[PDB]
Amino acid sequence: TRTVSEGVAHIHASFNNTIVTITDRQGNALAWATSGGQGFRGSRKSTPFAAQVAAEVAGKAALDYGLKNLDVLVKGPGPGRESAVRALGAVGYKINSITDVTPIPHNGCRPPKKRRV
Amino acid sequence: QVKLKEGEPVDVAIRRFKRSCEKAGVLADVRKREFYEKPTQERKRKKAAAVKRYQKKLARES
Amino acid sequence: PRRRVVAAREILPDPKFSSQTIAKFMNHVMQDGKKSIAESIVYGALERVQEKNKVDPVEFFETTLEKVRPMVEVVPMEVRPSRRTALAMRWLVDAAAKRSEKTMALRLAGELLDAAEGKGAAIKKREDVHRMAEAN
RNA sequence: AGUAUGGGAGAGGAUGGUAGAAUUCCAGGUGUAGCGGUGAAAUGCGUAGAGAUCUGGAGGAAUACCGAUGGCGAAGGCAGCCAUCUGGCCUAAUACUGACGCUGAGGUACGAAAGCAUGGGGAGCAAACAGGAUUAGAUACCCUGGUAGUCCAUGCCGUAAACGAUGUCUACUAGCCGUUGGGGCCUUUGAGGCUUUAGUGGCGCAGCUAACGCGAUAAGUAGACCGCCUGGGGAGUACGGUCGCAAGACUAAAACUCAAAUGAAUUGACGGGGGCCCGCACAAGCGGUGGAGCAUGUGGUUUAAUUCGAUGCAACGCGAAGAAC
Repeated sequence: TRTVSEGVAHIHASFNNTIVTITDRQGNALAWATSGGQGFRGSRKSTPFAAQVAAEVAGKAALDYGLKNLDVLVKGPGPGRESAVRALGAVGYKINSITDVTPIPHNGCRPPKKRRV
Repeated sequence: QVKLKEGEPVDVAIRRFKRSCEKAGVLADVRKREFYEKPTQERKRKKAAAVKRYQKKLARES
Repeated sequence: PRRRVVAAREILPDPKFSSQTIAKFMNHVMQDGKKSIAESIVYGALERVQEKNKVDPVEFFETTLEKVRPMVEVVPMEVRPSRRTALAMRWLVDAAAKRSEKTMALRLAGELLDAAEGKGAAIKKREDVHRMAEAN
């Protein structure tokens, strides 16, 4: 129902999944999709193809709200960041600026132990 | 903060952003944050890196 | 191989039409060295298509081949030209085998004419390749 | 060897403030079916609404980039910024004392991590433990949780591959290339080039060594003092003693047993080490076997006998190129 012209895309790309969330500014969610929601169960959730599929679904869902230009933020060292950002242009939005917002501690908490695989 | 100008394509934007992130080296810190490295291992790795650096400098000098 | 590059084996033109494409189609049709049977099958179909539309047998065959030719395999990459034709002939013989008629020559002519209008299992498989290429 | 006066570098120590990033939790908006995790899964979280995203709050611990074969400290060790108290070191020239030195049995001080005592604190991580996997079994490695502890105050413990596996002090003995803190000279305008000193590194002559290697930061040439060794096990063990709240630490044997146990290097062989290379090895194709009936050989079973041999690839239409007598 609500109409907004400028939006923000969030690509949370981990090593096990990728979540593409489309919101307006001031961070109110409008549409989202994940690789788990399109089959791709188990380990296949991390493939770039699944990220592209999720990004297409999210862009088409947001087209109903009617966005034409958006700003993209990618966080996480996932294998699907490039596919997720590419699929939005294929859908038809205008990417005003796309950036990386991964968090880095300034020597804070202690990470878990190393795997002896 | 890769801000695109008027008319670059999406692929050009992606590749330029990838180059910017490669220059920034955030992914190295993210990988380092996955598991805890003990001070012994850290000192050993840095000593090996220093030795390799000094070996490289002499080769580039000659 | 591993070290060498083996040259492709050049096939002689068909002694009746001087058509390497027709010769390759005959080689694809032929089983266990029975060249005469394959020649009869192919020539019968070429004459049948000529009667049922008065068109040149060679040109009509090349046009249908280009219609049933794919463009991509499958990881997407561009299929080299020889494999395109080799894959199109396989589809055209396989699908023609499954029709119901008195002789193989009549089945081949019938499905050549059918594919000339884009109606046939070979073209359907081509659209399947198109779909699964859109998948990647 | 030491003292006074000028200057300099530093994560040296103790106390108290303070800043930003991030994790967890809590409250509230937007929003809706997944999230999480693995080699693949599952346990687990979620429709009384997660995960994602935005705002605010609470608390604990550690200080990205700079960062360095860098620096400081007797060693153990010491990293955000600021203030207070405080130790040592380097550097210039005069002045001053006049051998005041070196080492050091007993003794004494400090001494990582884990551990102990009393009182606090507890975000993350995580012995013990619980569950899910894997496996012939799993008690482990992997996954989901998780208590001591890790943090603070006041004490104890006195051990580490506490290592440069190299006790402290002094003098002498080719060179070449780096780097840190100072002094001096030279250009000539500001950045470079020569020296000298105290540290910290890489090569290398002589010399030394079983060899590997060391080589002005000696494992070279000499001097002073101390500690320690005398085949491998039994054994850093028992007894006695001292210390400790405890865990334990320190000092420290013998009976008995073997003819070896060790160090360095050489040639092979092997590696679920690394490079390079080849082959119908794979990839791309065309036909088969594994399914049916029959022929033939083998195993087994049966029989009076079912003659004997061949047994992964490299035995099984093999000896047998031919059993009705």
